[PDB]
Amino acid sequence: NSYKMDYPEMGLCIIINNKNFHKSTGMTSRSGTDVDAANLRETFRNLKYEVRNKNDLTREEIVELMRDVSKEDHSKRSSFVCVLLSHGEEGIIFGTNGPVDLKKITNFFRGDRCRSLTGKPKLFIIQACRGTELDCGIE
Amino acid sequence: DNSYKMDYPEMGLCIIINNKNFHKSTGMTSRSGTDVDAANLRETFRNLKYEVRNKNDLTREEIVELMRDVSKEDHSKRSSFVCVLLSHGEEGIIFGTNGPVDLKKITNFFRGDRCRSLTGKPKLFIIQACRGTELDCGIET
Amino acid sequence: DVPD
Amino acid sequence: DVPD
Amino acid sequence: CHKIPVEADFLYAYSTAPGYYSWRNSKDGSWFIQSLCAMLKQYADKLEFMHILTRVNRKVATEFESFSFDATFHAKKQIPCIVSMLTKELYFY
Amino acid sequence: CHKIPVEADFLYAYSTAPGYYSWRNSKDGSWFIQSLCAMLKQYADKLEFMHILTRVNRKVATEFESFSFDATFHAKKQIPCIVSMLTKELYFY
Repeated sequence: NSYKMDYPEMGLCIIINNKNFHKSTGMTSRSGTDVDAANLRETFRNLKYEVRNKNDLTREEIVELMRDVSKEDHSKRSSFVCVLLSHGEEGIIFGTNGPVDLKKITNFFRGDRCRSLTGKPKLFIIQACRGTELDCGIE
Repeated sequence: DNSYKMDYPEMGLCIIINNKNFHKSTGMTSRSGTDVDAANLRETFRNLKYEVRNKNDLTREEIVELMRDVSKEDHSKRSSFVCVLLSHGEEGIIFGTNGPVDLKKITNFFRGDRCRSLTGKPKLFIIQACRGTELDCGIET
Repeated sequence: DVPD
Repeated sequence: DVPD
Repeated sequence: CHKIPVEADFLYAYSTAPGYYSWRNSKDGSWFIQSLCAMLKQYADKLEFMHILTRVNRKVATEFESFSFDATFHAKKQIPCIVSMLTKELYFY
Repeated sequence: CHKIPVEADFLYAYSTAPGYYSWRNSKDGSWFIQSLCAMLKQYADKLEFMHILTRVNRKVATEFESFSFDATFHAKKQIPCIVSMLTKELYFY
């Protein structure tokens, strides 16, 4: 069967948008990701979600933001969506200054660690590299 | 357009690698009960019309060699390809009776540019194996 | 029950 | 087109 | 002019989340293959593959919990992990 | 006596297969996020989520090919990766 989605609110949508990075990185600023975030915000307002764009966060600010949101009261929300736009590699999302384990971010919403979201779907949309292999295609 | 063409003459191969007994030099227990598993898989996939080929207790070379050779078959008259691996494992790894094989090495033989007669067709890999050693201690409801 |  |  | 990615059209149905143990009953076989075979036999003519796998996921997660004489291995759970690079829907008929 | 696993009910919609680059276009946005938004706009009133993401797979897989003056990055494709530990079907309506 199917999840229960007529709680009063659909839930939170947390959009972290990292376009500009620190010196110690030397990573290109990710042009066009603002088009992405603006696109995400309206899509999810149409799905009746509470969006929150946060832009240009250090890897410390990210873990804090997620710890905070994971301690909120989600009891009247059906679900929780989280969108990370940034550089990355396998298992890793980049704050403006260095990398974060994705399991550090996601562990704040483990059912034992976030009771108001247990039994409810938690969605992580991740736009980031996962390595440096290229897909060349066929046919 | 939205649904894979599942109406070729045959549904495709269903390859079952069922490792139960390991060289003691690997230090892993006999995998009790895996034959029940292998028998369930054979019968379940007989009903979906697959050609079930069952192999038992394969070494890491026998696994790579079975997979290369199957990847070289002519699948033009087949809808899909299923491969079931039952073994010990770690993250990204499946064990032959004598040591580990990387999953990516097995899967690569069926990439779209290497097995042209399966390009465009669903390749299923059902993997009963450990991916590490964390333990989900769960939470009450 | 036993791990794998 | 740019790699991320 | 019309290439597809070479990693496309794979589906990896793993028995367990990344990092984690997978569990096998010494007599009935593994929880995943148990649940996978029951759900295909029940729904392979009605449901699309992803939804069959979702119901497998629900059966492993709720109906199975480890029994061990080893306290460290006892009362543990499992969630399988569907990984789809599929580009269309998959119906077994 | 009822528990669920602590990793259940997570969905991971990665933009690209494990190990690979993800492609972003300078003016239109990353390939994955454009398709995800187009597909939800079309079908989130019609389709379970996993089937919406399967359509995002097909879109990214077939309607994008990297263009670059740099030969190493030219004519490259991408396939996104649905990682589903969900236990039920998800509808946005």
